[PDB]
Amino acid sequence: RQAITRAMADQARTIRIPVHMVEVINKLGRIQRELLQDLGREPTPEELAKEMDITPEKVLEIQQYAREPISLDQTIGDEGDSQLGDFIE
DNA sequence: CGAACCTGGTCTTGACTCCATTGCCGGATTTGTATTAGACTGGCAGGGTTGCCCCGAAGCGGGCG
Repeated sequence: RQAITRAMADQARTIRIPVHMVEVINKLGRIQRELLQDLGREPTPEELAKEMDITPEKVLEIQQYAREPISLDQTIGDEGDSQLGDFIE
């Protein structure tokens, strides 16, 4: 389980993210899931920073780092002839 | 016509001074590797549609008897 989790931390993302940032991102996701099931709504980021013993700007930095990239090979418009990369100035 | 002066770039020197360039050192943070001893031991997209090409039974006609 150690080697499988380490390989999932290494190779499962497009841009590479180190192990401790992956750990705190998964911690943030688990705590947000628990607070969503408990409170019933989406938690405030200051409440998340209160829960995770860190600062809300660090919470915002982690939420910025967690954003996976989107692909350029889908169809934006109704017709499939228009790919996504043909509307980027 | 001769002397004194004003002001033109022209150029040196002495002093100031100011800010980049390393450089060291101490600490903070950031990333990478090793380690956790009860037992645990073979999964899941997925099919459906359309069209065309390649091999097998089968008449079957010609060689065979």
